[PDB]
Amino acid sequence: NGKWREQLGQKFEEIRWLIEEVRHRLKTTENSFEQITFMQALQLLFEVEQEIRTFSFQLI
Amino acid sequence: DNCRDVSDLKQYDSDEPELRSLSSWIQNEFNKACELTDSTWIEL
Repeated sequence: NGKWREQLGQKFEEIRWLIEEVRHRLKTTENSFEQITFMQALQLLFEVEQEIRTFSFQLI
Repeated sequence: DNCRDVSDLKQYDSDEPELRSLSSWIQNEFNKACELTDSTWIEL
């Protein structure tokens, strides 16, 4: 549990980084496979980010 | 009988239909329609 507490900020460091990367790459792309994959990834990431924030708030 | 005294008469909107381009959500709809579920939904 020592180092376990400090990785929350580490994860938050790349959360919006990857969400912005996905947004940009979804905007740029032209194929149909890539667009569906990126949309599904975006929805998954929104769900996971809520989930982790909810548990982080509840535990503390 | 008095309907031909109007000065704002037009036949009909007989214009060419608007043109549209293909999107990607119909393929997703087909993919989701081609997959299996948990209930039975039928009985003969």
